[PDB]
Formats: sequence, structure tokens, C-alpha cells
Amino acid sequence: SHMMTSTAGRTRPDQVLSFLRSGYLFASRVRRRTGVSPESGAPVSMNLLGKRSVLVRGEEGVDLFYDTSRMKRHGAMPLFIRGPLFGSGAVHALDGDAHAARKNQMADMAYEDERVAQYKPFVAEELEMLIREWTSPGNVYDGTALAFGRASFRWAGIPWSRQEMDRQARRMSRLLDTFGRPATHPISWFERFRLDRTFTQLIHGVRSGTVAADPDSVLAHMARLVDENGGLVDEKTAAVELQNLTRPNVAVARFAAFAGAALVEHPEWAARIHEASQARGGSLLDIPEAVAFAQEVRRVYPFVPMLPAEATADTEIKGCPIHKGQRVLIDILGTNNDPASWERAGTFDPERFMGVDDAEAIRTFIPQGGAEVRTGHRCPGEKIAVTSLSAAVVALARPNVELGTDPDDLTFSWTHMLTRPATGMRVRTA
Amino acid sequence: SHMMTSTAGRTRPDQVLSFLRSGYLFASRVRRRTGVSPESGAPVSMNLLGKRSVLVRGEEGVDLFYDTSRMKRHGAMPLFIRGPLFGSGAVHALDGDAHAARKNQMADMAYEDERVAQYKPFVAEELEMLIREWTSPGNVYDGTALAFGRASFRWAGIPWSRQEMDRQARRMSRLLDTFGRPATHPISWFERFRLDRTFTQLIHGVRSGTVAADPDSVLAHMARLVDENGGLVDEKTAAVELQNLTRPNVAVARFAAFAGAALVEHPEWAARIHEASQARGGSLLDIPEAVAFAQEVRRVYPFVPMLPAEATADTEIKGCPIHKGQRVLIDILGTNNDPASWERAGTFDPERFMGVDDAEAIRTFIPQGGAEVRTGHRCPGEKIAVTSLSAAVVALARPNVELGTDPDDLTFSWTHMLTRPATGMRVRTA
Ligand code: HEM
Ligand code: HEM
Ligand SMILES: CCCCCCCCCCCCCC(=O)O
Ligand SMILES: CCCCCCCCCCCCCC(=O)O
Repeated sequence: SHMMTSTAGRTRPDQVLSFLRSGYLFASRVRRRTGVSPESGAPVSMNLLGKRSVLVRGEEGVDLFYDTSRMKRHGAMPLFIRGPLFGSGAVHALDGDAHAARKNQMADMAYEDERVAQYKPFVAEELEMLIREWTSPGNVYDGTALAFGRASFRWAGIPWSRQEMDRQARRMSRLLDTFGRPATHPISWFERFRLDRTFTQLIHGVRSGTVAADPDSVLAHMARLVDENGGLVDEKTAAVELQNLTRPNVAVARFAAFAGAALVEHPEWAARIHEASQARGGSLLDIPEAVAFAQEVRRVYPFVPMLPAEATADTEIKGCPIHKGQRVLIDILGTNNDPASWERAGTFDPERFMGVDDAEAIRTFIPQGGAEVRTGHRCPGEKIAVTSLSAAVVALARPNVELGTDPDDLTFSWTHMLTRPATGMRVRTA
Repeated sequence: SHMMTSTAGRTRPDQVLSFLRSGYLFASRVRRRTGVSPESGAPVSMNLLGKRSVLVRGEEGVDLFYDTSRMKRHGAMPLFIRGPLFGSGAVHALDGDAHAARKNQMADMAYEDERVAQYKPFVAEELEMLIREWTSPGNVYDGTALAFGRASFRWAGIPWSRQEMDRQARRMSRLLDTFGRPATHPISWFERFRLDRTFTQLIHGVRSGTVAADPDSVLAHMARLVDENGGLVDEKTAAVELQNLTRPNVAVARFAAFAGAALVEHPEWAARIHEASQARGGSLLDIPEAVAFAQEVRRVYPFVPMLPAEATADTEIKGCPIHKGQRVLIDILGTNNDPASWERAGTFDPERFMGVDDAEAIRTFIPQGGAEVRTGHRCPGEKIAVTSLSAAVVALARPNVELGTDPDDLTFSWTHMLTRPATGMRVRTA
């Protein structure tokens, strides 16, 4: 790629400030800045964070990004993100054998169908209680963040009161809501400090016998987390990874707020989801129309803009050379809405997921990563995430669960990260 | 120390957000929050950035902080500061033998009296040209940042045009002006990226023969920078340390803006400085009244709030225990204005420096560090800094150099870091 931004002698400008000012529009801006259409699939080379980087898209980009023989993750994610959001020693930054042993112990807890089945009754119960709590007006983001958190903490077997679960869920949701914007970024570190302290004392309590934990519970498995040689990990690392199995479910509240606005904008799907639920006695769980609607929300609405990796060897993609040690960025939002692999890519239409047997197998559907869960860095919690979101979609599609319709409930900024309706989508139960 | 902020079971709150909201008032706030007067010298224990920390003051605090047998600097400064401001591999983070060999090579360039004498004619010339440039109205911060930068680049022997010197000085001044506030913080990284690139290509040019450099010049000595075993350092490290010998002189523009406001607030000192200069034919250099005025500016006006170090062994100070591995913070602003070691500490009075032979020997005068330059981490550029500031004080004290008197020229916020008059002190030459 080539930018005609300045003279040949002057180095091409770093894109860090463009990225922050444009948010989820950055990929389309850096594309037209190199002379290609925002709907093109050609790689875009740039300087980002003082490092040569290539923005890739589509099936070719996914195949390159998740080839562990050519890509590493250690040091690819800036501390601005991984520090507050993932924590020290997290699986996100591990490679090779250390990652495989860590990722399998965590996929055992979040990705296995038996474990996901254990999560379903908790989120269903918490969402039903949230509907009753919403007789006093609230908003979807704050409300489902607490319901998701309580569901995750209960599912994990953590012996906390509902008051303590709410406190930790609220703090996780605040961390997510503040880390991506430089003005509020220090707030996310503040939450990370006290979350780490709260969860380290929990792992310390389970290992010493002060805090009871079912031997097969997620809490206990994290307290018994070992490295690739069978050695027990530090209490802080075990606490960091327990948060990584709970906080990202709290993060689904953002998808639930997006889904409330989409339900307002697509009332024929709301009624269709409601009717499908009523046929099942009103159940929130495993409603095919809601699952499809949830999937189209994950595809269309912005959350993860892109992901970084560092090249371990010289390679190339579609003619663009990639030097060893430089950054490779996979366009998440652009791949999910790529006209090259999606029919009517710019249209919100959940029908594209109706009748799909294995959405995970769609190689260009990567809102939470691509390739394989256990052999790569793909999110191991997609089944829990879709369970949380689809159940929330059903609850919000109830006509007695009245969603707000003001411009602050339905619109959001695309130039900030992360983003959501400013109100969080107001809601009240009749 | 003890905070009665919440219940005993609830952990004491981290002070990170209090520090950012209160800026240079943080030390006085954390003191009264522990039940002591803001003018007290007792140590204050706290949680800062998720780490137990002790804020020390006065002679006892200085003796503790600079005892290298009990304190290390590696990892004590957060990346929020050292990343943009100091650069990777800088002397600020080195300890032991690596620091001694690095610090002596840099003190040879900035701290030696012969080198400082070589700097004087450059800043005197640049300031005289700035006075003539100010026939078109400007401001002290922006103007002296360029004059100081050109003086430093010329003194160092860098073969750049005046246009290129201005460009790099402007970018250093922007970095300083933006790094301390979370909203503008990413701008400082942006400048650090292109400054590092500009100065790495300079070191690369000198080492390869593309760029000429006097063998005894500061530029050449940095291009020949070696580690503690005689091994040549990387081109980026040599470029990082060349910036550390030039950018901090650009930073003196902030003191020069403070000094302009002080000259307005203390007109009897302005006229006294002007008369002392006129007696010397109008010289800007080595005017005792201006030197004293410059020193009192460094003492009273806020720049460095405090400095961090990590304890290498268990120790104590005034009854407060210090655990190995925790943080120790030396109150810079509080020590410089401590009623325990300063007569009328809250009063701006340059007479306290009139007749002082060795201000460096005043143990509680630490605006740019304490203890010894070569054996510790004390600033090696205080003589250059005082030369730059005192010469600027003389120039601004000229009645034909008319300083602005609006509230935006004379006041500034104490709750932001770094800080200065919002206009930069407007100024115009008659
Ligand atoms: C809105 C909800 C979620 C979003 C947007 C999301 C997105 C992502 C993304 C983009 C990645 C990185 C993929 C890669 O590195 O290639 C990731 C990784 C991860 N996710 Fe999720 N995810 C969500 C929900 C969850 C849930 C519910 C869990 C656990 C129950 C979870 C646990 C993890 C873990 C542990 C990783 C690191 C895996 C590794 O590095 O190997 N996430 N997530
Ligand atoms: C307004 C101007 C300045 C201020 C506020 C300032 C302040 C400081 C402070 C507080 C330190 C750390 C002391 C410690 O770690 O104990 C420091 C270190 C340092 N300063 Fe300055 N200084 C200034 C001017 C200069 C100048 C003019 C130079 C060079 C010509 C310079 C070069 C350095 C270097 C290289 C260090 C690191 C030394 C080490 O870590 O051993 N500074 N400065
Ligand atoms: C240079 C890379 C910039 C883009 C980084 C975006 C990372 C977003 C991760 C979002 C993860 C949500 C789930 C969670 O961990 O709580
Ligand atoms: C936790 C420590 C917070 C305080 C850190 C303050 C550091 C300020 C350094 C200012 C140096 C100015 C000279 C320069 O390097 O350009």
C-alpha cells in the first residue's frame, strides 16, 4: 500500500492519533488514505504505535493471523489494553507450550458443552429476576452487567453474597466502559487494582481452606491452575484467569444494549422472537430466532475493532511483504461486514443465521476471534456469550419489557472505543 | 500513618485517581487524609498504583530516598511517565554498575563546568534573537522552548538547520506539555515515536559517516556511548540519551513562563534584575540577581511533584516501617517549601538565594533531585537549567520586553500536571 500524505523524504505519519480520533472508523479511513475502497480486501500497510503494521481482512487475513508458525502474541497487545483488561500473566500473551497448557485448562471450564449447560439455568434465573427489578426504570447495560456477573459468579461456584457479586460485577463493567478512552483510562487501572486484590484474596482463601469451593467448580479449577510442567501458578495469575472467565461475560452487557436498540429498529424480529419464546412457555433459553438475532448483533455492532500479532518469520499476503518482528492486524469489524464473504454485508438481517448449524465454522465470522479455540487464541467463551446474549434478546423482546426509544437510547458514537448507547438503553417493566 | 476513610475490613482505597484529580495538591491532601497538617514532616503511607507507598519529606526523606544500598530505580517509574518522557533504555531506570558507567558519560557532557561554559554563548545568542522575534507578539513558553532547543542543539554540535531545530524543539515541548494529562497523553507517545526516529537516524548517520560531527562534540560522545564493559550501545539508546541531554533544556521554558508571571507579581525584583544587567552592558549571563530569582522560581513553582523508588531492603523512617519491594516517594514540591528547613517557606523571596555560594549543597533544595550527581540519579543538567532560566529572567525583566498581565497570563491550575499559564505568558517587544 501507498499513502500520498506527504513528501517521499518525510516519513509516513504514525496512525496512533488517527486511530484514537476515528475509533471504529479507523480501518475505513486508513484504507481510503491508501487509495482503496473501504469495501476492499487489499492489505493496508501503516506505521502504528511506532511499529510497521499491516491491516488484513477476510479469509486470507484470518489464515495468516492465526498461523502460529508465523505469528506470536507476546508483546503484540499494548499495555493500554492488556494491562487493565486482561491482567498480568494472562493467557492472552502466552505462546507455544505455555499457552497450550493454559488455554486447555481454561477451555475446559468455558468451552466444554457440559460446562455451558451448567451456565444456562443461572443466566435464565438472573435475567428473570432482572425483569422484575426493572419495574423501577433502569438501563440494559447496567442491568444485564449485574445479571451476567451474578450468573457467572454463581456458575463458577464462588461463595459470595448477591451484594458482593453486584459490587464486583459493577466494577468489571466500569473497567470495560472506561479503558478504551484516554480521558477515562486511569479509572480502568483503578478497577483493575481492586479487582485483582479482591480475586487474589479469593484464590488465597480457597488454597488455604478459609473459603470453601466445590472440588469440580470453576473456582477450584482456577485455584489448581498449573503451568506446562505441572507447577502451581501464583495466586495472582490464578486470580487473573478467574476474572478472565467471568468479566468477559459481564462484557456481553454491551451486546445486550446494542441488541435492545436493534430490537427497536427491527420490530418484526422482536415480535417473531417473542412468539417463538411464548411457544416454549416463555423460555429465555435456546430460542432459535433469538440465537440468530444475537449472532447478527455480534456481527454488525462494534466491539473488538481489530487484533494485533507479531510476525515470527518473513511472509506475505496478497503481494504485501511482511517483515519479521512487525505487527499484523486482523480487521475484526471489517471481516464481519466484508462484502466479499457476506450477502448484503451492510444490512442487519438475522435470517443469514437462521438454519446455520455451526456458526463457529464460518471462517469470516470472527467477532471473538478465528481459527480453533484450543490450538489458538480464539475466545473460549463464545457459547457462554451467545447464551447470555440470546437469553437477553428474548427478555428484551417481551412487550411488557419496554425499551426506550429516545435518540440517546438508539444511537451511539462510532469514533470512540468501546461504545454503546449513552443511556445504556433505558428500559422499564410494565 | 492511618486513614479513617472506611471500615477496617475494607481495604484502604488506592490513591491513583486522587493523585490525578488533585495534581500538585495531592501531597497536602493525602496528609490531611491521614490526620496530619499539610506542613508536617511525618511520613504518609498509602496505596498508589496498586502498590504500598510511603511519601517522605525533608532531610530525612532525602537521605533515605538516595541511599542506593536501600533503594532501586528499575521499575519504580510507571511507563505513563518514563515511556514518553525518558525513552527506552534511558539512564533514569538503570542501577548499579550499568547506571554508574552511563551516568558518568552523560555527566561528562552536561555537568562539567567546561561544557556548561560552552553552552552559555548559545543561549545568550538565541535569547537575543528571540527578543527581536517577539516584535510580533508571542508567548514565553513557546518562544523560549525554541530558543532553548536551538541553543541545546547547537551546543551539542548537531548539524541541523534552524528550521529543523525549531521542528524538533517544538515537538519536544509538545511532548512535555501533553504527557501528564490522561486526555492528551497519547499525543506525547506520538511525539516520542517520531522524535526517536529522527534522533536514531542521526546517531545512525554519525556512526556511518553520512552526518559530520566534531569528535569532541556532545553528538559524537553520544554516538560513542558504551555500556559498563566498553560495548557500544544500540543506536536507539544513544539517540534516547541524546534527547535526554537536550529535551530537558527545552523543558525549562516552563520555568521561564512561571518566571514571567513572577516578574509581573514582583516588579521590584524585575527592576533590580534589569539594573544589575544594565551595569553589565545588558548581559544576560551570570547576573547574580537573576540567578537568585531563577532559583526561587525553581523552588516555589510546581514542576516535578515527587519521585518514586523501590526499596531493596527492609528499613524505616521516623517510625514508619518500609517493606522490601514497596514504593518510596520523595515529596519534591513539599521539601522545597517545607517550613522545617526554609525561613518563610510559603513566601516567594529571592533574597534567600542572594549570597549563596553552593545552592547544590542545600540538602532540602531538590527541584531536580538530591544527593550527588555522579553517584546517584540527581539531574546532571542543573547548571545548564539555571543558565537557561536566569538568562531568560534577565531578558524578560527588560522593560521593552512587555509581559502580559491578564489573568490567563498570571494564574495556572495546581490540579493538573504538568502546568503553566494557559497562554504561556504572552509577551511583545516594543
Ligand atoms: C462480549 C463478549 C466477548 C467478546 C467481545 C470477546 C472477544 C474476544 C476476543 C476478540 C478474543 C481474542 C481472540 C484472539 O486472540 O484471537 C478473546 C479471547 C478470550 N476470551 Fe473472549 N469474548 C467475549 C466473551 C468471553 C467469555 C464469555 C469468556 C469466558 C467465559 C471469554 C474468555 C476469553 C479468554 C480467556 C480469552 C483469551 C484466550 C486466549 O488468549 O487463548 N470471553 N475474546
Ligand atoms: C526544567 C528543567 C529540568 C527539570 C525540572 C529536571 C528535573 C529532573 C529530575 C527530578 C530528575 C530525577 C532526579 C532523580 O532521579 O533523583 C532529573 C534527572 C535527569 N535530568 Fe534533569 N531536570 C531539568 C533539566 C535538565 C537538563 C537541562 C538536563 C541536561 C542537559 C537534564 C538531564 C537529566 C538526566 C539525564 C537525568 C537522569 C539522570 C539519572 O537518572 O541519573 N535535566 N531531572
Ligand atoms: C492495537 C490493538 C487495538 C485493539 C484491541 C482491542 C481489544 C478489545 C478486547 C475486548 C475483550 C472483551 C472481553 C473481555 O476480555 O472482557
Ligand atoms: C509516580 C511518580 C509520579 C511523578 C513523576 C514526575 C516525573 C516528572 C519528570 C520531569 C522531568 C523534566 C525534564 C525532562 O526529562 O524533560
